[PDB]
Amino acid sequence: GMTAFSTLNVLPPAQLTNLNELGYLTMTPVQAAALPAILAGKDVRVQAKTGSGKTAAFGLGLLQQIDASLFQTQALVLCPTRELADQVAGELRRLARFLPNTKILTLCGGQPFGMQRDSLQHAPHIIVATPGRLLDHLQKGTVSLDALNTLVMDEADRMLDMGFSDAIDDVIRFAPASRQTLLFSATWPEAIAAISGRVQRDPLAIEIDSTDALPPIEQQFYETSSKGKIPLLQRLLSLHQPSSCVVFCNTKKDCQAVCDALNEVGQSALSLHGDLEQRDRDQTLVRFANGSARVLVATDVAARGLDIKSLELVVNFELAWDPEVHVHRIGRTARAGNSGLAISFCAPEEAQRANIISDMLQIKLNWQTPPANSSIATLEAEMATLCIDGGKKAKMRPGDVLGALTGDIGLDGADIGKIAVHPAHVYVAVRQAVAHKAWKQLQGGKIKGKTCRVRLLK
Amino acid sequence: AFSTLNVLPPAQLTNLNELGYLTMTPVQAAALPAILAGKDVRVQAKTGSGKTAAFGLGLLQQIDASLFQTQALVLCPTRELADQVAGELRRLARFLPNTKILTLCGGQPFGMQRDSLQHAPHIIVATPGRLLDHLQKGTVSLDALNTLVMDEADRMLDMGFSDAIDDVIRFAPASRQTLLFSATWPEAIAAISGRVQRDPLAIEIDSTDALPPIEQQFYETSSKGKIPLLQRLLSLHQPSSCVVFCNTKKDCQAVCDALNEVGQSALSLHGDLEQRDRDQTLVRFANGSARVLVATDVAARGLDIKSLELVVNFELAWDPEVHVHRIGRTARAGNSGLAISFCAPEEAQRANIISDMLQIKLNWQTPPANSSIATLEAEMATLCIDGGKKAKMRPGDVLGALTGDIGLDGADIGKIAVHPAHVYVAVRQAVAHKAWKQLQGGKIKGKTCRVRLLK
RNA sequence: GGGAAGGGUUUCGACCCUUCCCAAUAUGGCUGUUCGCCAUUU
RNA sequence: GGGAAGGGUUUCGACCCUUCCCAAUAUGGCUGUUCGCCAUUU
Ligand SMILES: Nc1ncnc2c1ncn2[C@@H]1O[C@H](COP(=O)(O)OP(=O)(O)O)[C@@H](O)[C@H]1O
Ligand SMILES: Nc1ncnc2c1ncn2[C@@H]1O[C@H](COP(=O)(O)OP(=O)(O)O)[C@@H](O)[C@H]1O
Ligand code: BEF
Ligand code: BEF
Ligand SMILES: [Mg+2]
Ligand SMILES: [Mg+2]
Repeated sequence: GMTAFSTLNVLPPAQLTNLNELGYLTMTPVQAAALPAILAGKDVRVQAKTGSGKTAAFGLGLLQQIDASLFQTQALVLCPTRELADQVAGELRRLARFLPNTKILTLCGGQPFGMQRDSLQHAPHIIVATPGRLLDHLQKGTVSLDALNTLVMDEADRMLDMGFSDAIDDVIRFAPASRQTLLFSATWPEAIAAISGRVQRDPLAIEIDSTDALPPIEQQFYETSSKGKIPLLQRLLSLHQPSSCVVFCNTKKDCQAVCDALNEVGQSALSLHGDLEQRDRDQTLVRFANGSARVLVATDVAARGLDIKSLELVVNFELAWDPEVHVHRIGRTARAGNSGLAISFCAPEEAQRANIISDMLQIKLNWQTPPANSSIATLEAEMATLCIDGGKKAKMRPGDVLGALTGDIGLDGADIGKIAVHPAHVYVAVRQAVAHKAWKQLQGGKIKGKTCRVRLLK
Repeated sequence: AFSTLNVLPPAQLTNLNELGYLTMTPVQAAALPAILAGKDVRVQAKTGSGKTAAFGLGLLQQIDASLFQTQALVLCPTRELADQVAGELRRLARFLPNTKILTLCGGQPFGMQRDSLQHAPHIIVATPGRLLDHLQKGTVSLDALNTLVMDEADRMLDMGFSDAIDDVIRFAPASRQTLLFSATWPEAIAAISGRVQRDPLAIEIDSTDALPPIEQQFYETSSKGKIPLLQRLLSLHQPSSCVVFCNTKKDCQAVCDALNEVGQSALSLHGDLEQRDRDQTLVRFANGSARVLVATDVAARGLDIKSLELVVNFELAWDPEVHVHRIGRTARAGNSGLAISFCAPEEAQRANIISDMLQIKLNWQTPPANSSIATLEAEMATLCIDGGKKAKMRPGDVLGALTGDIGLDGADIGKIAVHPAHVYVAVRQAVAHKAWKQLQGGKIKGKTCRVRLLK
């Protein structure tokens, strides 16, 4: 049943070694079924489950035709959100370790335009982007989509909907028709699939898992009202006591209100919506990833594509407008063979929305009884996050950040979480008790023989 | 008088009085009204009669100090002439605050040009080589060009610069004003001149043989005896400023080496030296750090050296226009000058072509039966202080630093020239090393600067 | 560029504009006895 | 790019290229116990 990456017999041995080191020991169904047709040059439209590895699936076929000696853009990837753009760019950077000096650049809003322009002079090999800033660079004349080879659209059903299709049509004009086009998504409405064929030539359709074929996700539904949702959420949080929970809302107002309620209650919760600053969005995502926050209250911005390692619980505070969005947001848990729980709240006005979800997945809604009134148990964050002014621009790697952590300041390697290396900064998770001591001792410390400013993400 | 035509702003009229431009020269008074009216002009005038200011004054009335896009372009045959014209234009544009005038020419690194070119300058003085490179790489956008000036157009329009000038015009919009200035105009080039102009008005102030008060003497000598004759004549005239022109670069360097071997303090300017060396040599010779400057035809056009005493045609130029240009380096701005020319038996042809062009009988001189060879010591040396415009070095800064803080008074300090990356200052030879070694501290505008004796 | 402060669009994304504050060996302008003063930009 | 040493074109200009230093949160690539390796460009 298993299929190794060498069965494609077209990847270089360096790429096989890289995949073996990165932990890609066996191909997932999407990769095994789509890669040979992709790297043969076919325009492809691929559907797969949530968390089955479509990102690396198109990234391998993207990298296979990248001339590193050219130093010109020959691969473009389009994402619907900025955080997913960063994540896809990072996964592609890790995959592109068999090609030295492979410059991949991220173009999305929030970031400074001048820095992107100054970095865009040394033309990058691959560009992961959102249509907004990419359309700006194409109009001002900084991105050259001329020697372009592959154009990938991740979560393509969202990129071709009524909202993004106009910006996408504006973008594809700067791209040549003599290109390969890959359209990857987890859900494909037939009304969207019919229109999809306007950016591909004789596309190969690859539906791998059926519409109701989902990863191991147990679902529970609680019947409640609009006012009773917040106390019910607090009760369910104090009942299960999870470590990784994402609460999805339908508006930014509801999102921020639920976050404030869970915080005043005493349960560790951060907020991720489109009204905060992009710095706040990036740092909130980082903090929630490294366990500096128990709950992440987020709108549909964090519903597609995001890969939060070992997410335990998803809570539909309000059912999404479309059932595809429901599938995407419950797919945040049970990623890469894992399992998970997705509990959805249902007010009287949304009982119909839960029925299309029932008919689309062929599942019987496991309506659960709400818990009894109890005093709420607080959910504390296991650790905190330190932000160090450094990043890739300052040539800082996880090895030296960990070295400075267990070197002169004298801490323990077991009290250190994930070290994320961002372009301008580097974030490091440190257990709650040791966090403040580490921050105080690092302000007067030296990393790579240089004193660096550090801030405890309070 | 500059009170006429009622086009110049009141600030510029007061500015001209500050810079010493009291009266209008013939070329200026006859050309400016047609220039700042929008007409394309082709002007011929005396060497050293003010053509630079003539085209620069019209090249500043039609500039928008608010629009930070390019608006003018001047083309020169050499890099030093480009620097000179840029400095002249900056000195004129003191009435328009925050007026950026850039210099695009070879020898300079591409990086400073690329970085300073993102903030588009109002005027660009350039050589066709680097300007074309910037136009191809897409760093200069001539779409908003109002006026295009070509100084010494007969050299810019000959067969050597024909393809380059055409490729540069290719990037320029046709709807533009065009000014073509020169001292000499060969009729064959004047016929073709109309290809970059719209119904051009020809303004020939001075005739082709109407020269400034330059006295010319011709000496009969063999090829071997040229260098001894030069060493004897330099000792005999004992000049303060002398420029010796040669026909090849190796002849130039050899003549310079011989003049140094007889201890007559000569510097060299030719196309095989580093551009840093060329610029520093021109600076040193200008401020009086050398008595003799041996140069090829690179220094034959445009260069304005204040009160040049003597010109020496070691070899007669291949073309008569080049001869007129290289002898016009003396007797500028109403002064007089002397131009001695050696004529070997192999050069009698060109001496007649010259005599036909100027319509004068050649004064063939007889040297003394024998004269010794005296030395020629330079009156002062030059110090190069790092900084320039990066540190926003001002002449007042260098002057106030050299006085008191080191010891020497203002009488021992010569010409101060502020360049982009450095600043050069002339100091008497006696107080030269004392100044250098007391300047090693670094009391130069609160920032210690590396100073060096150019030697 | 880095901090603040707002609007516009807005189911959600992706976006579109406004004001101060400092940083800049980011660029330029200023009288020939210096250590400074103004204008654009990142 | 800051310093150098040259070659080619070579009537003269305007130009083209190479070798050694040096150093750049200039543009990126590289090992979860830090003070580094190398690919461009300036
Ligand atoms: N072949 C594989 N073996 C093991 N892990 C994989 C493999 N492919 C992908 N992964 C990991 O599983 C997760 C899949 O994330 P993702 O690619 O976004 O799934 P999808 O794109 O389908 O939503 C990532 O953490 C990825 O690194
Ligand atoms: N109206 C004027 N009055 C006095 N001096 C002038 C005037 N115009 C120009 N000059 C000076 O006389 C010299 C002429 O330089 P230049 O204009 O290049 O002569 P030309 O262009 O004819 O070869 C320069 O030093 C210039 O500053
Ligand atoms: F389908 Be996964 F969320 F990229
Ligand atoms: F035309 Be002049 F000699 F600069
Ligand atoms: Mg994905
Ligand atoms: Mg002139």
